[PDB]
Amino acid sequence: ATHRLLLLGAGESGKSTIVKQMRILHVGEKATKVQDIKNNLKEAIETIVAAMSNLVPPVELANPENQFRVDYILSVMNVPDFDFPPEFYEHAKALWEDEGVRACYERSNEYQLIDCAQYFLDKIDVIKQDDYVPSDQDLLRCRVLTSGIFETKFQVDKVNFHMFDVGGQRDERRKWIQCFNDVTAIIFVVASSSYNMVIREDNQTNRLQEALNLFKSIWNNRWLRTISVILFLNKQDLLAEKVLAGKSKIEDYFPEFARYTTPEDATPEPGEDPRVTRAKYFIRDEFLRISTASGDGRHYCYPHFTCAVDTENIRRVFNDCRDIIQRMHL
Amino acid sequence: MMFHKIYIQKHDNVSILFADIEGFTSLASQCTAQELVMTLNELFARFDKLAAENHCLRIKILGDCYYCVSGLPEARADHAHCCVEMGMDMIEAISLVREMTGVNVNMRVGIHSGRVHCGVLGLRKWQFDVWSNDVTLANHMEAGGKAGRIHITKATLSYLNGDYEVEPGCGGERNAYLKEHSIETFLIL
Amino acid sequence: LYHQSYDCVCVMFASIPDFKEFYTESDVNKEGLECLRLLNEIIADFDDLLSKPKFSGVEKIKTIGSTYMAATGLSARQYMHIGTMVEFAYALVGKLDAINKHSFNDFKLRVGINHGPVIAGVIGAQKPQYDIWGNTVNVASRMDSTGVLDKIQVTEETSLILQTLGYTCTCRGIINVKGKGDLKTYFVNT
Ligand SMILES: Nc1nc2c(ncn2[C@@H]2O[C@H](COP(=O)(O)OP(=O)(O)OP(O)(O)=S)[C@@H](O)[C@H]2O)c(=O)[nH]1
Ligand SMILES: Nc1ncnc2c1ncn2[C@@H]1O[C@H](CO[P@@](=O)(S)OP(=O)(O)OP(=O)(O)O)[C@@H](O)[C@H]1O
Ligand SMILES: C=C[C@@]1(C)CC(=O)[C@]2(O)[C@@]3(C)[C@@H](O)CCC(C)(C)[C@@H]3[C@H](O)[C@H](OC(C)=O)[C@@]2(C)O1
Ligand SMILES: [Cl-]
Ligand SMILES: [Mg+2]
Ligand SMILES: [Mg+2]
Ligand SMILES: [Mn+2]
Repeated sequence: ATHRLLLLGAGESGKSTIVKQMRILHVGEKATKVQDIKNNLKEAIETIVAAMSNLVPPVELANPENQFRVDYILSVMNVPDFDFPPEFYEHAKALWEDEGVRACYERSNEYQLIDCAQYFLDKIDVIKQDDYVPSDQDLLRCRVLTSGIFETKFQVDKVNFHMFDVGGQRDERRKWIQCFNDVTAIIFVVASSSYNMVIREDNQTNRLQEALNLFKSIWNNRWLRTISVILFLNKQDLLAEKVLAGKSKIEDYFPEFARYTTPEDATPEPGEDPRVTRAKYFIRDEFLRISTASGDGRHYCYPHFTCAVDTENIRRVFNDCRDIIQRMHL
Repeated sequence: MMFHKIYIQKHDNVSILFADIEGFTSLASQCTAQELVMTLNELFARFDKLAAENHCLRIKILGDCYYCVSGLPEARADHAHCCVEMGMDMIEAISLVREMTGVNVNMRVGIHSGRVHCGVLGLRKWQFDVWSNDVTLANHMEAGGKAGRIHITKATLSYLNGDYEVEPGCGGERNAYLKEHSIETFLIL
Repeated sequence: LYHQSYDCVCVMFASIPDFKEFYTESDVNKEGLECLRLLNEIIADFDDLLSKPKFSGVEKIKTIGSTYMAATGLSARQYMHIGTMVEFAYALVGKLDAINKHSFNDFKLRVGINHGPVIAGVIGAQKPQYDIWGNTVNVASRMDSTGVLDKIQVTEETSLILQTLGYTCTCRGIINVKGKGDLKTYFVNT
């Protein structure tokens, strides 16, 4: 008995992180990955600093001393083989503690910044050591682009699974078709906390709006009329952090929210704030509203609140998925 | 099902031969559409006859492009030799037609060996065909071939067991595809 | 079997240039089989178009690789059959667009239409395959191999016929065709 699972969703929604979690839970190369973690660290710092002068209004440094470090960073930005001298980590760490640089980080939804930013910048001292050994949470946070189709095999209770990872960016979608045939189920991953951001491909179309469109385009596809989709509302942690902060309002992007109220059948996690519950469920209903409109009886949709970089959550959620595949004899 | 049933199957270890006429577009400009077809019928009839003898399965005719394969549908270890022997008979047949007719018919022959997918596509008007990079290459061997000579790749030579004497084809310098893909060509004597 | 000559047949070579690029051979797509599955879909939707009553006179001759070849006038003031061949081209594009919306692609069609006298029948000895021969077919193909994406390239004589029927054309200029030489071509306006 083998299950062919396919992972879909827009770019940077956390698909590759899910497959990684399968490796950790159900299935050496670390030294090869260190080079990648360092790139993310560099990429993150040079992006924040470069956007400070291009915002409206522009953000000003809290220390004129730092202007010199800023110049350094920009000077070594587009360098091919960067050897990462010990000065680089010092300069990086200094800027990261500057208020001007930090306030610019607050308004990061206005430009393009990787998700593992704050995580890597908070542990520069740890990464600078030449005897650095990447933890498992480090390997999960590390961001790298996917170009092509990758097959991952594994077993759970003597049961076989074949996971397929694909690139979510527009140009990498033309390859998806090569998996549509003979697929047990689809896993549509969405970035729940990306309601205030725009896609990299054009710097205009709303991230979540792109997620909704792509999902509707997948749900009503001509070659997937009998293929059930397991919906992963990923990035729940960042969503809460945003909702509670109160700076970026949801009803300022999606006006329909002002009319939405929490359902009676809602299951809030213990201690969870009403506001968080209401937001996380609002996004769920937006995706269900689309799936509910058609395909009656043929195939089904199963929502899930997810946080990919959380092995604990993933272990639980994938166990709920193994159930769906068996109950419905997929 | 959401995908139309596909009528295709894979086959490893097979040989593909291509044959095309020189200046065919130019030739069709001189003689009548009626006469031209006769010279083509005279030529392709003999071709089809020799194919059955040499255990080669004819695929289809794309105007002046004739192509057949050996090793289908039933496997055979004699496959490479069959296609070589095929061209041997073809090249000779072309001479006869050119002699008994007067028309200037000359053809290039191309051969390569490997795996291919075969079957039919669509709903209306089925016609057995083949597809694969190995087929694309065989087609390019014909383009980079030489008039009245058999052009073959290194992969085909390995299935010949050293029976026919060959020589450097320099196919790399005649066709960009052969060069860009690092191919070693050879010619028959 | 038996062959036959004609006077006014309209040949068309509709190609999909970008497919060769899209075709790959890997361990995931099953040695390029998955790609060939999509092509199968495309040819299918093009084939079922022949059932539409407006295309009663269209005769699919075959498919070369990923190039769809068909003709009109084989069932025969009277030039409308040429215009119909154009109408069939617009239809194929409507069908290829639908495939794009569902496969997440951007495939575009290149057409080449010409008309004139041809020969029709079977040849060889193996199979009973109907096909057509003549200079008209040779030139039609060139009108496609030297064409532009999203355009319908037609020869001069065809251009006049299409204009009498109510169509509009645009000179592409003089291009040296292989074996033919300097031919003046045109593009159809939509
Ligand atoms: N905080 C947080 N970060 C997450 C979560 N899921 C994914 N990420 C992070 O988001 C980033 C993008 O994830 P990734 O898996 O690379 O996207 P992707 O969908 O595979 O991207 P692509 O290859 O289509 S371009 C990574 O840095 C990853 O760690 C989550 O639940 N919480
Ligand atoms: N029924 C038919 N089906 C398909 N193609 C046909 C055809 N009838 C004619 N053709 C086309 O007729 C043309 C002949 O091939 P070259 O263009 S190879 O002509 P060349 O002058 O011999 O060139 P050389 O190979 O360099 O010497 C192709 O376009 C065929 O598709
Ligand atoms: C469909 C894919 C692919 C790659 C498969 C293949 O081998 C071909 O079908 C051959 C080589 C092959 O089928 C032999 C006939 C012919 C007519 C020579 C084909 C075309 O050149 C195809 O490309 C075109 C341009 O239609 C090509 C190359 O397309
Ligand atoms: Cl997303
Ligand atoms: Mg990825
Ligand atoms: Mg030819
Ligand atoms: Mn030729």
